[PDB]
Amino acid sequence: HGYMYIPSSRTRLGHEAGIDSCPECAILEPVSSWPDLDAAPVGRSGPCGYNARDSIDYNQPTTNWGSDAVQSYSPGEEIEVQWCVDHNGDHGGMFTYRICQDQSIVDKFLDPSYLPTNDEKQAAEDCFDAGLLPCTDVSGQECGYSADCTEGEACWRNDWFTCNGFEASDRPKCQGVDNAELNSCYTSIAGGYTVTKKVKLPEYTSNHTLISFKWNSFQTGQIYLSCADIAIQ
Ligand SMILES: OC[C@H]1O[C@H](O[C@H]2[C@H](O)[C@@H](O)[C@@H](O)O[C@@H]2CO)[C@H](O)[C@@H](O)[C@@H]1O
Ligand SMILES: *[C@@H]1O[C@H](CO)[C@@H](O)[C@H](O)[C@H]1NC(C)=O
Ligand SMILES: [Zn+2]
Ligand SMILES: [Zn+2]
Ligand SMILES: [Zn+2]
Ligand SMILES: [Zn+2]
Ligand SMILES: [Zn+2]
Ligand SMILES: [Zn+2]
Ligand SMILES: [Zn+2]
Ligand SMILES: [Zn+2]
Repeated sequence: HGYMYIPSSRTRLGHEAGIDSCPECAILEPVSSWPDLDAAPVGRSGPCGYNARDSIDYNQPTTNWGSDAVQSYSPGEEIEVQWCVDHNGDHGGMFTYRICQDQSIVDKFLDPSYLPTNDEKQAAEDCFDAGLLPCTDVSGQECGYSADCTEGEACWRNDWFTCNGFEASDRPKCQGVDNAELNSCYTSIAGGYTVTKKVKLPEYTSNHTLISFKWNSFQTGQIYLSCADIAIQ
């Protein structure tokens, strides 16, 4: 249970606008989430997420999200990205952020009068995967391998970020990355913890595009997706 927090995702805005009672609940399941992190179809979840709790499809703007960029950045800027994990749903695993560099694809997700089909969601997901923002593009950022993976498996990749080990004595799981205080970010079930990293934005301009967060579980078959509206100018 988690969602993207900084920049402010559509899911965060759905919470703050009073629409989404459980932002951390928007989940892609059942799926195979491990060890192949990208094979599972995204279905109705798409790159922005679908929350079954209040029947919210974040792939479509509404009055409450998706209308405009929440934040503006520069091409190639190294930026803070943060997600929020619920205390009762800290799965460990691996996560990443992606930007699709095909504006015409993205445009179908920016139209309050249009809901992308599942096929359009998948074509967009493939563009996002091509646009993954590697951990290793940020000088000095330590980009390790998961304690839940072995070399030779499709999870053995340090373009994705990893949470800390599930079984670690000290600072386990995703909460252990920042070791922040409880309620450092909002979740509805048991309160949230921040999970913070840096990414290098692409050398690409847009007045309105998306960054999509993806978090895959290792111990259960579950993926969490969110997306934030951004500008790169
Ligand atoms: O407090 C009002 C809120 O209650 C329920 O949502 C809870 C949910 O039951 C918990 O599992 C967790 O997600 O916190 C939620 C927010 O309090 C109702 O389902 C919801 O409709 C209502 O707004
Ligand atoms: C953003 O919109 C302004 C006004 O139309 C325009 O001048 C500029 O080129 C646009 N930027 C991009 C990256 O398309
Ligand atoms: Zn969960
Ligand atoms: Zn709040
Ligand atoms: Zn794959
Ligand atoms: Zn600029
Ligand atoms: Zn605890
Ligand atoms: Zn295009
Ligand atoms: Zn294995
Ligand atoms: Zn086990």
